[PDB]
Amino acid sequence: WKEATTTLFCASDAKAYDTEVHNVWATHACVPTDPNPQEVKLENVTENFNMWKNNMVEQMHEDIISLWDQSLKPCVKLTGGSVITQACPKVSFEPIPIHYCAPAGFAILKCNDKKFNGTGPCTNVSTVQCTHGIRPVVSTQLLLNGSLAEEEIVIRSENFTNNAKTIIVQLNESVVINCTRPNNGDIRQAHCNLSKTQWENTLEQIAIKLKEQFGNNKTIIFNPSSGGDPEIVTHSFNCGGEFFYCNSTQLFTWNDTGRNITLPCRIKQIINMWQEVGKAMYAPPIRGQIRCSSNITGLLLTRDGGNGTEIFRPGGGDMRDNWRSELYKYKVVKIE
Ligand SMILES: *[C@@H]1O[C@H](CO)[C@@H](O)[C@H](O)[C@H]1NC(C)=O
Ligand SMILES: *[C@@H]1O[C@H](CO)[C@@H](O)[C@H](O)[C@H]1NC(C)=O
Ligand SMILES: *[C@@H]1O[C@H](CO)[C@@H](O)[C@H](O)[C@H]1NC(C)=O
Ligand SMILES: *[C@@H]1O[C@H](CO)[C@@H](O)[C@H](O)[C@H]1NC(C)=O
Ligand SMILES: *[C@@H]1O[C@H](CO)[C@@H](O)[C@H](O)[C@H]1NC(C)=O
Ligand SMILES: *[C@@H]1O[C@H](CO)[C@@H](O)[C@H](O)[C@H]1NC(C)=O
Ligand SMILES: *[C@@H]1O[C@H](CO)[C@@H](O)[C@H](O)[C@H]1NC(C)=O
Ligand SMILES: *[C@@H]1O[C@H](CO)[C@@H](O)[C@H](O)[C@H]1NC(C)=O
Ligand SMILES: *[C@@H]1O[C@H](CO)[C@@H](O)[C@H](O)[C@H]1NC(C)=O
Repeated sequence: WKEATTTLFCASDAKAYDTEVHNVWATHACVPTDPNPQEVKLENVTENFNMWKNNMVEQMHEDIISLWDQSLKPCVKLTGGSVITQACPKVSFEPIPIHYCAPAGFAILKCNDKKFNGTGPCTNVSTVQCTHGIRPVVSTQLLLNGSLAEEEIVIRSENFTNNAKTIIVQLNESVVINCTRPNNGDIRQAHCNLSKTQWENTLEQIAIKLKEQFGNNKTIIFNPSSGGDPEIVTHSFNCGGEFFYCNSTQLFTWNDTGRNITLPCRIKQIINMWQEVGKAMYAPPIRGQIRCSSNITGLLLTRDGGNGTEIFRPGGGDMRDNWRSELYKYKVVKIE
């Protein structure tokens, strides 16, 4: 079998009666999943995997972009010199698991190694028809509603010596963060709550995996975002069709030397688009309480670099990194 680039088709459990945009897009661009997927483990076979050059990350990415271009209609969209204005009605926004599968003559390989670091060989390979349900969660600094690692915290980078490369952290235990726009004074003011002690344990367990990649003479320190667009400066995401911008300063101030962490949040109308370079405008925040509990299953940090003391700051920006943390243990091959 050889790795080829084909036209994938997505599968989903989308209800036709649900008017939530993901359920509507998936009842249009996807197919009903198979209740009994046949995963066949390959005997005595070792294959090469590369998550950093996977095509499925691309086709998924374009599908999410095409999804958003039909789902979240902005009032004003501004790209390089051109202006796009249209109706901007608020909708139901709750990401549904999207399964990706291979066409006829093709199959999907799956690495089952418990320590797989992203690139290299694999001794435990199987062949499934469709990938697992990947919730297309668009967020920064922290990954959400994703798939946890089976064993330990498997940090992954394209080049660890390269400080410009994003290290995608995959947790083995999740932390639940509850974000809330109180009903009520300020319709843009919101917040999020998570366990303070549960969070300091993650920063500690991660700082051990970081001493296994850069040396045990290193002192791991976590600092906030350096600068840039608020999308990567704060923990930006989308809860209830609203774009939250949670200041994660308290999340990224740590050293090895209350009980709840409350992140000050802000519902913003103007968004720096991730699909392409530009800006988008949406209607003012809706009425009532906007709230959704999420599971922090992964991270997106970076390294400063440039001796002894290693500083790590929250990253993000490229939503392909979001897909890779789910589409790493996979590849498309052509069966003869
Ligand atoms: C993968 O190989 C076998 C299952 O096929 C298993 O015994 C072994 O522990 C796995 N490898 C790792 C990384 O543990
Ligand atoms: C969870 O991760 C911790 C270290 O971060 C590890 O010690 C533990 O074995 C993991 N739990 C399981 C059951 O994978
Ligand atoms: C890894 O990153 C370093 C620093 O950017 C670079 O000099 C080196 O060429 C890279 N190594 C690889 C894998 O080519
Ligand atoms: C988050 O809300 C969940 C229910 O969704 C609850 O179990 C938990 O106590 C809340 N956590 C925090 C830190 O508020
Ligand atoms: C690094 O580890 C070696 C191991 O013996 C130790 O001698 C040395 O003091 C350490 N150096 C630093 C930079 O901490
Ligand atoms: C949020 O972070 C900003 C700087 O990024 C800081 O000035 C502010 O004090 C933080 N808010 C709170 C209440 O922690
Ligand atoms: C580092 O650790 C000390 C003691 O826990 C704490 O008071 C201080 O705020 C921390 N500051 C950093 C991140 O250097
Ligand atoms: C995670 O999933 C839950 C349940 O669908 C949802 O309420 C929440 O908004 C999701 N989080 C994000 C940021 O997509
Ligand atoms: C968090 O999400 C997982 C699967 O994504 C789900 O099983 C679980 O019920 C959710 N909440 C928690 C922390 O149990």
